[PDB]
Amino acid sequence: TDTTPPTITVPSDIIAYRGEEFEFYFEITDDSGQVKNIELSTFGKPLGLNWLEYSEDNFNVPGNATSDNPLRVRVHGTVPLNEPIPADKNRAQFTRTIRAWDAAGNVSSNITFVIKYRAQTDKYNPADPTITYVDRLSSLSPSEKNAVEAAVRAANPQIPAAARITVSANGTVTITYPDSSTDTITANRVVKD
Amino acid sequence: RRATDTTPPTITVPSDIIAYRGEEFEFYFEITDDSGQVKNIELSTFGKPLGLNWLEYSEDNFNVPGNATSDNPLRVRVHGTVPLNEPIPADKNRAQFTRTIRAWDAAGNVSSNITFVIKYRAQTDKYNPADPTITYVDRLSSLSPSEKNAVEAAVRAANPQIPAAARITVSANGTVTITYPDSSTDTITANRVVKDLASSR
Ligand SMILES: CC(=O)N[C@@H]1[C@@H](O)[C@H](O[C@@H]2O[C@H](CO)[C@H](O)[C@H](O[C@]3(C(=O)O)C[C@H](O)[C@@H](NC(C)=O)[C@H]([C@H](O)[C@H](O)CO)O3)[C@H]2O)[C@@H](CO)O[C@H]1O
Ligand SMILES: [Ca+2]
Ligand SMILES: [Ca+2]
Ligand SMILES: [Ca+2]
Ligand SMILES: [Ca+2]
Ligand SMILES: [Ca+2]
Ligand SMILES: [Ca+2]
Ligand SMILES: [Ca+2]
Repeated sequence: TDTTPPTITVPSDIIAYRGEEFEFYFEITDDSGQVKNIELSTFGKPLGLNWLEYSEDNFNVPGNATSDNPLRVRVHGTVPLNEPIPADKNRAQFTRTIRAWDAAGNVSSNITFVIKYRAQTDKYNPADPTITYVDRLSSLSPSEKNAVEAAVRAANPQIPAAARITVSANGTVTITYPDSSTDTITANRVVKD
Repeated sequence: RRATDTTPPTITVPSDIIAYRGEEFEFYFEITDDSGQVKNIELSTFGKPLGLNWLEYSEDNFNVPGNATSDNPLRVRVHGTVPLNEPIPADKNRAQFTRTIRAWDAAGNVSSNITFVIKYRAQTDKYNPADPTITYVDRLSSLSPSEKNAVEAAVRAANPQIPAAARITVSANGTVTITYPDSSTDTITANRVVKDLASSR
């Protein structure tokens, strides 16, 4: 007779960037080999994360949750592009809980997991462009600005196509990501006389 | 038959030479001589130095018999690029250089200097941007980075004739600036560039 609830392993470093789909897995095991269902909540209260979704593939099937082959629950979602980021990054997160139960109805305690979220510039780190030679380092021409932007773009296919690259009069590059966070490339990585 | 050539060459000048800063241009002088041969030319400022180091011409076929007949005149190709930064005064018509040309035949006769005028203008005078296909945006007063990219691409697509070296910028409200290589500009007002997505869907 099964009187023992499932056990749940959560990922330690769920880090999501605004506006960009994330995914992670829960792993659930039960001594019976079978997990019936799970529930995501805020310590038992409503989850309150309508942009998060998880798959219920293979729920409630014998053998779906053994020590060797745990039930691997795919969770995905997109933190809103305009999600405010608190000044203290330790509060830029969502703390939530998961519980799970077996076919006998033994329910686990609430297990904590944390979704940290960050501005897109915390993900992206622009690579060096090929240097653009300019006539005046203090007053780039329109052609030179075009060349700088093209070189930054060619070096950074990994940056969203939707980010906008601007170039100031002295060759300083600003990259503005879709979520309005930014990176800067100092002119000395960009232009030479 | 007169014993000697005493008649200098005759030069025809182009009447409407118009150059845009930063863009190569060319024009032709046509020269004939009663002997059929023109030895060389001089471009000057009424006999003083030309003072236009960006003006060039080929001496191909100079001083060859038969190079300068009525049926087959000497065609002198003059070409160059007015500097990107050449100053254009408040009166755009003052943006011109009046210079002189003369030519020698092979008998020592040199024509008297005649004038020609190189007018030069800003590039925005040459280029007239077509309006882009409308970009639909969420906030007319604050375009997103992808909306500014989209506007720029639309302006670029609607204007293949504009130079690739022109830089297209987009303001917060979708006002477009096209800055040509010589830093002259054209503007497209926001109401011809962007429209609110919700109002229009
Ligand atoms: C008799 C004789 O040989 N005298 C010439 C004298 O005529 C000449 O003065 C120039 O004359 C021409 C007309 O034939 C023009 O009026 C010149 O003015 C301009 C020009 O068209 O070249 C006006 C123009 O606005 C100016 N451009 C700019 C950008 O400012 C130019 C410019 O000052 C010079 O051409 C660049 O050197 O001038 C007028 O000056 C003079 C020399 O030009 O030579 C005498 O012997
Ligand atoms: Ca159990
Ligand atoms: Ca399995
Ligand atoms: Ca960054
Ligand atoms: Ca980082
Ligand atoms: Ca651009
Ligand atoms: Ca002659
Ligand atoms: Ca124009």
